[PDB]
Formats: sequence, structure tokens, C-alpha cells
Amino acid sequence: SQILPDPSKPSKRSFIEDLLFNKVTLADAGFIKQYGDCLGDIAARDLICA
Amino acid sequence: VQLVQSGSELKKPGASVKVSCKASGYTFTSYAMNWVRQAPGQGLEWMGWINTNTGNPTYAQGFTGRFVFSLDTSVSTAYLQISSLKTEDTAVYYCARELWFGELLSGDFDYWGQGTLVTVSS
Amino acid sequence: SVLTQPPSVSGAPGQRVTISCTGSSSNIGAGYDVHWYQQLPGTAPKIIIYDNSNRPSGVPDRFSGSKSGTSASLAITGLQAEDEADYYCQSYDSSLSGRVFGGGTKLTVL
Amino acid sequence: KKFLPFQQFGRDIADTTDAVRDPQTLEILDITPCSFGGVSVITPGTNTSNQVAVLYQDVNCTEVPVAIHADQLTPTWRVYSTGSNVFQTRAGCLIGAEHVNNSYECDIPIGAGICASYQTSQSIIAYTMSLGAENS
Amino acid sequence: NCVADYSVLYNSASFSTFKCYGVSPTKLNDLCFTNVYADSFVIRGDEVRQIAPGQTGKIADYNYKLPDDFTGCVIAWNSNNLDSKGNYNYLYRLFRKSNLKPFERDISTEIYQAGSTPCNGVEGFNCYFPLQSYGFQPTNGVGYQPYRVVVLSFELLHAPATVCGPKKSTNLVKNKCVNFNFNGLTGTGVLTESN
Amino acid sequence: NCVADYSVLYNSASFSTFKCYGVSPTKLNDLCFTNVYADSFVIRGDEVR
Amino acid sequence: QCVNLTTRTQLPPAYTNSFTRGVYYPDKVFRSSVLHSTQDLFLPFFSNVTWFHAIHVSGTNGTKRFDNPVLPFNDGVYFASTEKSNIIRGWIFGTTLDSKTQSLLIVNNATNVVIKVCEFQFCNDPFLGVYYHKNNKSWMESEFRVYSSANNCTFEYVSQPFLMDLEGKQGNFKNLREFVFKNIDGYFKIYSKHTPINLVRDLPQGFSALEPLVDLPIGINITRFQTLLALHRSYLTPGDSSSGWTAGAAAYYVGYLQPRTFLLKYNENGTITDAVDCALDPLSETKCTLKSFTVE
Amino acid sequence: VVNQNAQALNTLVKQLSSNFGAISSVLNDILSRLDPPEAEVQIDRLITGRLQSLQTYVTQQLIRAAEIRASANLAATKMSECVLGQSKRVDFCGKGYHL
Amino acid sequence: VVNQNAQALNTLVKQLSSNFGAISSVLNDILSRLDPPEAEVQIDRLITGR
Ligand SMILES: *[C@@H]1O[C@H](CO)[C@@H](O[C@@H]2O[C@H](CO)[C@@H](O)[C@H](O)[C@H]2NC(C)=O)[C@H](O)[C@H]1NC(C)=O
Ligand SMILES: *[C@@H]1O[C@H](CO)[C@@H](O)[C@H](O)[C@H]1NC(C)=O
Ligand SMILES: *[C@@H]1O[C@H](CO)[C@@H](O)[C@H](O)[C@H]1NC(C)=O
Ligand SMILES: *[C@@H]1O[C@H](CO)[C@@H](O)[C@H](O)[C@H]1NC(C)=O
Ligand SMILES: *[C@@H]1O[C@H](CO)[C@@H](O)[C@H](O)[C@H]1NC(C)=O
Ligand SMILES: *[C@@H]1O[C@H](CO)[C@@H](O)[C@H](O)[C@H]1NC(C)=O
Ligand SMILES: *[C@@H]1O[C@H](CO)[C@@H](O)[C@H](O)[C@H]1NC(C)=O
Ligand SMILES: *[C@@H]1O[C@H](CO)[C@@H](O)[C@H](O)[C@H]1NC(C)=O
Ligand SMILES: *[C@@H]1O[C@H](CO)[C@@H](O)[C@H](O)[C@H]1NC(C)=O
Ligand SMILES: *[C@@H]1O[C@H](CO)[C@@H](O)[C@H](O)[C@H]1NC(C)=O
Repeated sequence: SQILPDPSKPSKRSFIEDLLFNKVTLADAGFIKQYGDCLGDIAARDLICA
Repeated sequence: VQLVQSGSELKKPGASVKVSCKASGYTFTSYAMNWVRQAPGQGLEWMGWINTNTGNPTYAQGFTGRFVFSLDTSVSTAYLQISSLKTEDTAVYYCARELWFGELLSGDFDYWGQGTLVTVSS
Repeated sequence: SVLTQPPSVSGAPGQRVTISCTGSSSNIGAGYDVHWYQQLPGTAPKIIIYDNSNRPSGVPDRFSGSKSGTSASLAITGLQAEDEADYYCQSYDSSLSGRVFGGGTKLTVL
Repeated sequence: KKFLPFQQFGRDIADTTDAVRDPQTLEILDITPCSFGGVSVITPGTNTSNQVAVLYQDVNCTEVPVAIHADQLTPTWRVYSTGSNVFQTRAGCLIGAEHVNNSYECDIPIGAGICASYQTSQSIIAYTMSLGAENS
Repeated sequence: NCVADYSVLYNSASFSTFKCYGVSPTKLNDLCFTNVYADSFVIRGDEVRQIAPGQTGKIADYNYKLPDDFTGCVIAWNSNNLDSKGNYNYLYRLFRKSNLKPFERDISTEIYQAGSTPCNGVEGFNCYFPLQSYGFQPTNGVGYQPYRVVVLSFELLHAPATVCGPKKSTNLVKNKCVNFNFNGLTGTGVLTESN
Repeated sequence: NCVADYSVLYNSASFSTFKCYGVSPTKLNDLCFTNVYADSFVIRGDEVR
Repeated sequence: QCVNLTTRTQLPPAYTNSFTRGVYYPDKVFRSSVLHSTQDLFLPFFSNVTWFHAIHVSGTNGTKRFDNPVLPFNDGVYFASTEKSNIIRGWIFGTTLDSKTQSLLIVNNATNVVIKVCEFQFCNDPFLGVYYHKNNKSWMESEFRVYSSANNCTFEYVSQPFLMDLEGKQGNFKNLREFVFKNIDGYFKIYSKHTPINLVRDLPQGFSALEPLVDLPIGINITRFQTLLALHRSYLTPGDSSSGWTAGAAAYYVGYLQPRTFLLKYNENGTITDAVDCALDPLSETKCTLKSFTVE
Repeated sequence: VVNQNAQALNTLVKQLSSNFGAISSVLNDILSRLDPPEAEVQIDRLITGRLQSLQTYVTQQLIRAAEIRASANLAATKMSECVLGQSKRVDFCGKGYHL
Repeated sequence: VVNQNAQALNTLVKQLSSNFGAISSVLNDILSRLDPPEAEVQIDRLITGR
């Protein structure tokens, strides 16, 4: 049950895979909809905009 | 600015005891070193002071000979040495910081140590 | 000692109590300042007033003092439970005595 | 070096002067630069502690204040160029490290079997590494 | 605190020597300027190359020194009909114990000596008065006629500028790629609102 | 056999053309030049270049 | 005119520790959330700073310590002062200060701030005399003795007229003024910041960044400098002009800059909150080289 | 992998602050202060400096890509052996007798 | 491997002998011979080559 996927989460990641995703941090600004920002945004002061 | 003194000692009458005082966080040669005793359940007595530059002591009345003031600038630790201990010498000795102003000293003791307990008994 | 202090004082919490001090013409009458110290039981003394009028940093505003010629005084306003300590005064006498401390006055809070 | 007569100075393969002759007494000299920039520092994480030890690479502990000219620097540089906890190894000179005779698993590698770690009164210790548990 | 129209000086024929180092002379009117300083003196004309930065010479070492990063212009023109008459009022320094720092002056008239002689206000052996005059005469040839030299020094974009070129400010436009100009700072892009 | 300082030649006003390429004029006396060739002639004023 | 000062206790100065002080903005460019290295003249961390006092204690003899000596001027200096009655009225900068080489003067004579670079025949002991009357409670100044002559001058600056308290405050020091003076390419750059403080008798522990105040194109040669001080005269100080005076409690600190490497930290608000000396200790040197204020 | 990519990307961005011996590191500053008869002697220093930085970055990316290529081939080999079957090889699918 | 390392280090040492178009391959001679306005021009070529 720890390694098999579960239907409770929206993603098909298991409990071990969910822990692996949360244990990875980025020293740079992350790749999450970064061009949704940097356009018409007041706080255009970050690494991925620049 | 810390004034750390030595621990407590128990000594026999007629013996000799040395008391050290560590000073830190400040320029040790800029401030004069002062020593103040206090008998248990009594007032504070000032037995004198010693300069940190030239090292010359200046004892008060009744403390000549038995009390020795000395220091060294490598570790910047003042020394208090008492010889021929008697029963009436049982007191707590405090170190007081005074700025080196000149031949006439002021009356501002800004910092005090934790004190050293010496007891003379048989 | 040359400086003379009252033996003890007492007062209710919250009122005003004034501790007096007297000297001579060689210690206070000569123009030298009078310093005051507070000593909790079991701890080192702590100066609360220097140069007869001034409070160091961290000292509450309830403490005040002044000098008038030969004599000097210190004032306490709004007594609380933490003021139960021994207060010591000191000054500079002539060269035959040097630094002279007071007799000490225990302050009682009822 | 037998300097045949008017041949005066010298150079190495990298055209830097290594030998020279005094123009007055006609004596022969050898030249070795003295700059030093190869310093190394062994320190734990700042979130853990703030104590810092410094390794002086490939230089003797008896020649530290001359090579780096510590007396013309800050006293904080002087106290890290001369102190009680001064140790010499194959890798160089360590100042501030507490040498011990015990052996543990390597934590911060230095070189030539020397490893450092944070040990409790907390201080930075230096020790020879242990290959493992002795077994027969 | 002005608007400086530089297009009345370099285009004029009144100046026989005009060169700039930090900026182009044709691009002086499109920039805004901060703390413009003007220096002026008289030159014999054959040492005008010493006024250039990174140049050695008597006037450079002991009279007027420019730094290696000098951002400015030097303006020189002939003034033989104006200054010369045997005019001895224009003095210059010959000797000093050390070379001058850039952008500094020395008006001290102490007696220079060149040895072990302790001269005290006396022109003894190898003791000289440190100032001499050109003596500008109208009959002097090229290289000896008096030359009036004007030196300009300033700073660029270091502060909100007070001196600007003679260019009108147009209406502000936004949300389209345009060539902006903010006190001499140019570029291209969409200028977006921000708080 | 020179002890002669090289600065005294160009601080005077007796010269008209003095520009050096290999060695900068500010530190001519700080280097020993082993041997110095001294060549001289007289030409027209427009042939200096 | 000029008068010498008598009845003063001539004593050698002392030393104290400057805890990461003297840091100023190297440029007028806004930065935020970035670590910026620099190469400029700076005060090194935990350097010896010379202590001066202007304090006249009470008593029969006392100690009339009034120190305004001529001090050397290196490539850069750092000035810090704790004030309560505005005793320090500026400085003088020059080389010989005897009307042989011209010198600059910075004097605040209550109403105006005066900057003059003239051929000053400076006094042996410059001072400013403030009088306190008893008929009314005025605190005016009637003595201005800084120089003997002003024969040749080349620069002049007079600020707008204003007023100050000039009051003999009895309490502890409450105003901390820090100054940094530099002389590069004839530009007398001044960095300053006024900061409130509550200390007693020492230089406070903390960090501060000095904003650029004003740039002075002067172009004179400065090798020595001296500090101006105020002087109190009243009915309690009898005698002539050379002995009938009292000091009034004030102190200031004089430190020297040095060409160093600094690592400057800018916060999200655009202010300098911390700095790292790259040549103090190997820990800060590693922080400077790695360009990180933290290090695993 | 994350930190080296972030450090190399930040080093690529911060290299634009260098002037490489030119008057200024800003391209618009040179274009607004100089004319093309004498601006091109200042531009090509910035051209050579920035291109050499771009050569260095791509070369380091190619070396890092080869390191990932070796690791990906090892990961594919471990997936095809340890997951899709039982391996008799010692210490390939972990320490001990692999199941 | 040993010979390749030795050859690479020897080539790295020997590359300092190239003047790269400057008047000399040693920086001390250029510093003691030339004013900084042309010394910096020499140092640009030397720095680029090294
Ligand atoms: C104050 O005292 C000083 C001496 O300490 C006087 O200094 C004069 O100094 C110059 C050169 O520095 C000497 O040539 C003079 O001879 C000195 N004067 C005397 C009287 O010896 C200074 O003049 C005094 N100030 C006043 C106003 O007299
Ligand atoms: C140079 O003079 C010194 C001092 O007399 C002498 O010892 C030395 O031998 C001389 N050298 C030569 C090459 O003549
Ligand atoms: C950092 O230190 C805090 C306590 O100061 C601790 O709780 C935390 O776990 C530490 N973080 C790491 C990554 O060690
Ligand atoms: C460590 O070993 C050395 C000899 O190798 C000995 O001199 C020293 O006393 C030992 N120290 C301790 C703490 O055992
Ligand atoms: C300050 O002076 C003391 C002795 O006067 C000296 O030991 C110390 O190294 C000095 N510190 C600095 C930073 O100059
Ligand atoms: C203090 O002043 C008195 C009166 O002028 C004098 O007699 C005495 O010597 C002075 N004290 C000292 C220590 O000089
Ligand atoms: C009264 O005060 C004014 C200003 O406050 C002062 O000018 C005047 O001199 C004072 N009166 C006397 C008699 O001094
Ligand atoms: C300025 O100095 C000159 C000497 O160079 C002197 O003759 C002149 O009188 C001075 N100016 C004034 C106003 O005194
Ligand atoms: C300034 O004056 C001093 C005084 O001797 C002198 O040594 C120095 O050369 C002068 N010039 C400079 C730039 O310091
Ligand atoms: C930064 O500026 C904001 C807005 O004025 C202010 O609220 C805040 O206290 C300042 N300081 C910090 C550390 O955020």
C-alpha cells in the first residue's frame, strides 16, 4: 500500500513518491506557470522573470 | 562586557589564597581595575585599585602588606593575593570597573563580577 | 562610615517613600557626586542613579534622586513587590578616606 | 650553480627569474616567490554552529607568520596564525583543530587520512580515519 | 540646474581644437548631465598635448593633471590678439617635490631646493623660485602664442541630473515597444506600470 | 659609465620633439640600459616626422 | 583674535573597539536582495579607534580634559561622536595650517553651516565660546576664534540660517553622529547619518550604513586634521578668557580607513543590513569568496 | 543536478555585469554615448567576452549531459535487470542476495 | 595516464612563455617599462592568452 498508487490523491503518485517529491527543493525559481507572471505583474522581481 | 572571577575556596587560618578575575568584551588597558570586599551581613569596603597600564597598586588603610595586587596583559586577568589569612578576612571580594581618567578617579563602578567566596575556618 | 544612612524604611505598595542621606563638607559639600546602588539578596549590587540625577539604560522611571548642599536624597514612587532590596549610597570624600559608602537601608514593602 | 663569467641572471621553463647575480660582489643567488593564496577552511554548517577551523595547505606550522606576513594583518588573522591548537600533518598545517588519538568515520575529509568532525564544550576535532571495525 | 545647448560651441569655428573622451561630441545634446565643472587657464600652445589624459609633461605633472578615467572634453583656441601685449601676469609652476594628483591645485610659493642646501626664502645655490611667466608677445610664432583652454568634467547617470540637453519632452506612451530616453538613459521596450 | 639621471634632459625647455615608444619617459632612470647608442644628424624641420 | 587655553589636564588618549562600523554606500545605484562585492577604502572590522573626551567633572580639583589635538589624516578617516549639547562644531582639514598652504574649514556657528577653503592662519587652540547668562536664560555664543586671517580664498559656501537648542542637557548622550571623510581626485566626499541612541560612556554595539551627504570639489592636499569643540562660560567659571571656562560633557571617536574588500548585503527594502570583511578572519574570508553570508 | 544547473544559470546571468575592458557593461550606454565610427571598437570586446562565456557554458553542459547519459544507461540497465527479472550478479541490485 | 597528466601540466607551464603579441612574456618587465595607459593594453592580451 505504501508503493502502490491510491485513488485518494488527484495524482497517481504513491506515498513514497509523494515523499520524494516534497524532499526536492530548488535554489532557483521553480518551473510553475512562470510566464503567467512577469506580464502585468507588479512584483516582477524574481529569478525566473529575469 | 563580562567579569568572570574564580570559584569558592575554603582555607585554613595562617595560609595564603590567590583570587583571579577574567575580563572580556572591552579594551582591558583602557579601564582601571578596582577591588571591593564585603563582609557577610555588612557593608562594602574599598581596599584600593590597580592601574592596568603601569600595574602600580594603590592600597587603602589596613590592607598594606597582606594584600597584593597584580595582573598581566597576555591573558588580561587581574590577580588578588592575600597572605597570612585570619578569621576576620572571611568575606566576598568583588571586582569593579572604572575608566582610567587620570590621577584623580571618579565614582562610577559600571560593571561588577559575580564575586568570590573565601572562608577562613578550622 | 562618613556617609550616614537610615537603618530601614517601610511603606505601602504604590505610595511614595523618600530615603535621605547626609554627609559632610568634604564628601558632598565639596561638590563630589553621590551614587546609589541597589542590591537584591544574594546578588551583586547594581547602580541605579549616577551623578545625582541620571538613570542608566534599563532603569525604570520610578527611581529619582537629588542633592541639596551637604545632604542628598533619593525618591521612590509607586512601590511594588520587586523593590524589596538593600540600597547603598556612595560618594568621594577627601584623600584621607577616598571612596566612602553608606550605611545601607533596607526598604520594606507591606 | 657554476655561473660562467658574464652570464648574470636565470629563468625557468616559464621564463620567471629563478637565479640572479649581484652586480657588486658577483655572488650567485636563488629566487623563490612568496605570496601564498592557497588557504582552506574546515567548518560545520552555520545552522548548526559558528566555530571555524582553518587549514594552511602545504606549509609548515613553523613558517606560517612569515609566508603570510601575519604580523601586518589583523589580530584575528594573527590568532588564527598562532595559537594553542596548532597541528602539522602531511596535507599542511591546521590551526584551531583539536587533535585526538581516537578514530571514527570520516565526516569532513582533509587529505592523507585526516578527517575532521564536530564533537562535544563543542569544538572542532581532528583525527585519523578508521577503515572499519576490526574483525577476524 | 540648466539646459545646456552644446550645439553652439563645437559647431562654431571659434575653437581651433575640440576633442572628447568619455562621450562623442555629436551625442552631447541627447544626454542629461550631473555636476558639470568648468576649468580655464592659459597655455603656451606647444604643450596642449599634456592636457590630454594619460600624458606626461611639465604641465601634467606639476600644474594640471587629468585622471585616466577622465570623461570630458578639452576646448582650445588661439588668444594671441587678446592675452599678448610681453604679458608677465600669466605664471606657471616649474618644480615640485612630487607629482600632482588628478584634479588638484598647488598655490604654495615656497622656495624649491634641489640638494642639501637649507634655503629659507633665499635663492641660493640650486634654490629657485618655483614660478615663472611665459611672457606672451604678439610677435611670437606658432607654439608660443597664448592659447586659452577650457576643460569640462562631469559625471554620468550617478544621480538625478540637473543639466540636460535641449530636447523637448514628448507625451508618455505605454504598452507598446518604444525607444525611451530617461535623462540620457536609452533603450527599447514596453514601459509597464508598477507599484 | 653613466650615473646620469635621464629626467634632466626633458624637464628643460631646450627640446622640441620628445616621444618614446619602448620605454615610457616617466621611468627612464629606473632601468639600466646596458649600453646606449648615440646617433645624431641635422635635417630640415619638415623631415622630423 | 587668538588665546591659548590654560588649566587643562594634558593626558594621552585611550583605545576602544569599533564593532563593524564605518560602512557606507559605495554607489548611488539601488540594489535589493543581492550580495554585492566591492573594492574601496573602508574601516576594517574590530579596529582600534582612538578615544577622545571633553569632560569636566565636578569636585575641588577634578579633571579638565579638553582634547582637540592635531591628528594625522591618512587616505581615509572615520569619525563618530556621541553628543547631547552639540559641542562638536566641525573639523578643519589641511597640510600645514599656518597660512602657507591653503586649507578648508567646516564650522557650524549655530545659525549657518560655513564651508570656506581659504589661506587660513589657524589658531593654536581653536574653540567656540558659548555664554550662559543669569539675568535671563539665554545660551548665545559670543566667541569665534578659529583662525587669525583669511587673506586669500577660493571657495565659499553658506547654508540657510537656522537655530539649535545649545542647551546644557544633564542626561546621558542621545545623539550619535557618524562621519566618513575621503579625498580622491580632489573630491572631498562626506558620508554621514544621524542616529538616536541611549548609551552612557562607550561606543555602542551595532551596525549602520552611512548615506552619502555631499561632495566637495576642493583639490587641496590634506595630511593633518583637527576637530573643533565648544566651550561654556558662565558665572561659575571666574577668571580671564584663558582660564574662566568649563568643558561640558562630550566625546568623539577617530578611526582610520584602509583599502579593503567588503561583501555588502542588501535587504528587500534596499538598505544595507550587514557586511562581511573579506580580510578579517578565515570564516568571513570564506564567506566573501563563496559570496554567501551563511556555508554547509 | 538541480544545484549545478541553478549555479550555472546564475553564473550565465551574472556574466553580463562584466564590461570585459569596455567603458560600460550596458549595450545601450555605449550606443547612446558613442558613434558607429568609434563605437565598434568597444562593442567587440563585449562580443568576444560574452561569446566566450557562452562557449564555456555550453561546453560544461555537454560534459554534464554525458555524465547524465552514463547514469541514465546505468539506470536503464538496472531497470531491465532488477525490476524485469532476477539478477545473479553480486552487488548490482543492492547489497546481498537480490530477490 | 601519468604521462598525459605530466604533458598537460608541462604544456600549461610552457604556455606562459608566449607573449601573445605583447612586447614581452613577463608582466614585471611591462610594468617596469611602460606607463599604465599602454601597460593595460599589454595586460589585456596577456590575460586573454593565459
Ligand atoms: C600659544 O602658545 C604657543 C606656544 O605653545 C604660541 O606659539 C608660537 O608658535 C610660533 C611657531 O609655531 C613661534 O614662532 C612663536 O614664537 C610662538 N609664540 C611664543 C609666544 O613663543 C602661540 O603664539 C600662543 N598663542 C598666543 C595667542 O599667543
Ligand atoms: C664594488 O665595490 C665594493 C666595495 O668596495 C667591493 O667590495 C666589490 O668587490 C666591488 N665590485 C666590483 C665588481 O668591483
Ligand atoms: C537548523 O537548526 C534548527 C535549530 O536551530 C533545527 O531545528 C533544524 O532542524 C536545523 N536544520 C537542518 C537542516 O539541520
Ligand atoms: C596520543 O598519543 C601520543 C603518542 O602518539 C601521546 O603522546 C599522547 O599523550 C596521546 N594523547 C592522548 C589524549 O591519549
Ligand atoms: C590595538 O592595540 C593593541 C595594543 O595597543 C594591539 O594588541 C592590537 O593588536 C591592536 N588592534 C588593532 C586592530 O590594531
Ligand atoms: C588641588 O588643588 C589645590 C588648590 O589649588 C592644590 O593645593 C592641590 O595640590 C591640588 N591637588 C593636586 C593633586 O594637585
Ligand atoms: C536676554 O536674552 C537675550 C536673548 O535671549 C540676550 O540677547 C540678552 O543679552 C539677555 N539679557 C542680558 C542682560 O544679557
Ligand atoms: C593673494 O595672494 C597674493 C600673493 O600671491 C597677495 O599679493 C594678495 O594680496 C593676496 N590677496 C589678498 C586679498 O590679500
Ligand atoms: C602633500 O603634503 C605632504 C607634506 O609633506 C607631501 O609629502 C605630499 O607629497 C603632498 N602631496 C600629496 C599628494 O600627498
Ligand atoms: C521594509 O519596508 C516596509 C514598508 O515600509 C516596512 O513595513 C518594514 O518594516 C521594512 N523592513 C523590513 C525588514 O521588512
